[PDB]
Amino acid sequence: LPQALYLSNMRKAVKIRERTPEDIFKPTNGIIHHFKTMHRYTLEMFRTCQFCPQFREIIHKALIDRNIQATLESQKKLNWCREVRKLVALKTNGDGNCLMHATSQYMWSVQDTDLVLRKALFSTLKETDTRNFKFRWQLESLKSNWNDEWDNLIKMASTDTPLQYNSLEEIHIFVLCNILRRPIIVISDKLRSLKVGGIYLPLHWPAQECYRYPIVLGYDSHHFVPLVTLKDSGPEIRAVPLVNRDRGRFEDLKVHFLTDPENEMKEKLLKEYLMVIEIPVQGWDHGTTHLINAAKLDEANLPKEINLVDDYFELVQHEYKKW
Amino acid sequence: LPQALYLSNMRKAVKIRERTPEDIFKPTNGIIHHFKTMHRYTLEMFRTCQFCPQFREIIHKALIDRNIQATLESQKKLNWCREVRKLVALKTNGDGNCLMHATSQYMWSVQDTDLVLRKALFSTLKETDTRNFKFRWQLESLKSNWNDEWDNLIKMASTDTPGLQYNSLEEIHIFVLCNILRRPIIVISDKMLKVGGIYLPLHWPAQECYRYPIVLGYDSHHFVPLVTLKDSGPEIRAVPLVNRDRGRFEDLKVHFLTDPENEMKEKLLKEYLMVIEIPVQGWDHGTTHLINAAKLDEANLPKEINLVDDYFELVQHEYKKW
Ligand SMILES: [Cl-]
Ligand SMILES: [Cl-]
Repeated sequence: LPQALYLSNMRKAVKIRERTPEDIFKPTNGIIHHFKTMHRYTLEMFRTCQFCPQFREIIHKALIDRNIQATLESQKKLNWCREVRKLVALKTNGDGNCLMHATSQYMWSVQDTDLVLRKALFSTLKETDTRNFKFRWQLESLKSNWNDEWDNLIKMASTDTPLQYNSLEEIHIFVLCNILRRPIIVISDKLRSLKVGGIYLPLHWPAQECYRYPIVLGYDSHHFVPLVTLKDSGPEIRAVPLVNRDRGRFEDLKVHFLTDPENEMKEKLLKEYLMVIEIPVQGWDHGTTHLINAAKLDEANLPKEINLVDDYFELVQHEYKKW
Repeated sequence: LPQALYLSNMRKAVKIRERTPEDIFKPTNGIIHHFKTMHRYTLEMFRTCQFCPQFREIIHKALIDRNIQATLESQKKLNWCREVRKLVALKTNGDGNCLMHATSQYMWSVQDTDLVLRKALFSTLKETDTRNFKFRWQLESLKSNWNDEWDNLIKMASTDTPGLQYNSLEEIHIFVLCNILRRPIIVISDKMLKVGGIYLPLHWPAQECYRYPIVLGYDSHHFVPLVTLKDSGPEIRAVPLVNRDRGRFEDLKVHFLTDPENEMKEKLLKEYLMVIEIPVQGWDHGTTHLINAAKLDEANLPKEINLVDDYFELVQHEYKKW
């Protein structure tokens, strides 16, 4: 069995990547460049328990970032609702371009190794009006020399060596979700008893022009990974919680870069860009049940012809029949 | 770029090997088990120039067994003839099953990692009619514990463990293999174990056989396939059936013939191969000689079952991003 996902079909990996820059449309009226179609794809991961412990192991060591998985689970941040389907973290290259690799993988099962997503970000930042972005960024910077700092954030987005690439931060995620026209939700390491995490909405587009399922990422130790839904059926539902447990209460995930009126109508705004559902969960006061908001997650839609996970699964079967 | 060839498309490789066992026809009437269709496939290597030497070096390090290439070239056994196309040696695992690995690669661009060819060979020697084979082997051995000696040759072909993962194979194993494939095998080495030479599927009439050879290279107990380079005309697409030897041309050995077969060697060659008579430079520069050569097949492995075309698409993609 291959030691990583991409090794299962290098040829197909390259075909996928070569579709991506041709799916990009660049407007001429100042409108941000964005994907025409591919932003709607979503990967689901197959179930591995149908095998034997030694086999599980090799599958997990190849595909799964078990360190991040375990850290986020042990904080009750990942996979804490009994109602909902398990999410698993996929390994991702830690080269500085990992926000792009994790995002690329969630949708397309390949990493950003041609820098297509990375270049799209630097492009928007370097070669259009970013006034609104800067404004929303200044607001967030003050909730917790403007020109010097803004120039640096743009420079961070380049494909220049400073780790092969400059790491990226919140505003970069925000710009990226607007290039994809698709929300990104980051589940990050962080106990209140003792900033990257949160919800990024494509607010430069009307919600009707956007894909209404999120890309879900994990973040820990300065490293992004996709958190993709495990295939099952069923009866649990595909959703990601929009709040965290905080001891006896709940703390809403941070919604990034909102302007003041937007923040006033935050719940409404969330309900436009995401498919917001209510989920009963056991209370940690005397309560026993509370309803919390969660977003619906997409069902697997990445056609086999562009799905490395399908090919990976099929290698697994072949190698398992031989036991 | 991929470290080896199979890494180019691991999934396609699995599918290729999956097709192999179901292409084997298994007669009850005692006639040897053979391939219905897949023996007619041939791989070629793609042209590795038009690239710059750091990338040409990347490719050759990845795909070419340069040590064995250099060896067979310096001893003047491989690519000695300036009139025919260059052949290249592809890396092959040396686990003891490399006769099969090399042969499997030549036709299918994959190695015999599922032991389909290995098992077919053993299945022939252990579950069918081996009278005539044992006879030809005796005849050949005496040209220089016969039941026991033959008995271990049958065991060597097994998938048992011997210090490699598998027992090594010999001349008689090659001859049986060519009759399962219904296709000649030609081995180039430094004899020309005297493994070098021509192996014809004499348990079949030539009419029921594919008349293009599988070409292997052999040195240091190691087999590799010797495949043609793709776009290299005007040179002749053929392998010579003789070597230069001390000022003369000497026929490659033809293995396991009976006496009456040997009295008509040239006729047998012309039935099982596509023999052509070609001119080459003599030792006196005032002189040309006619020699026999056997036509080599054209690349016919469809893309859907060709690891080499995927490797090349990878290479192409990488070159533009450089
Ligand atoms: Cl010559
Ligand atoms: Cl000579």
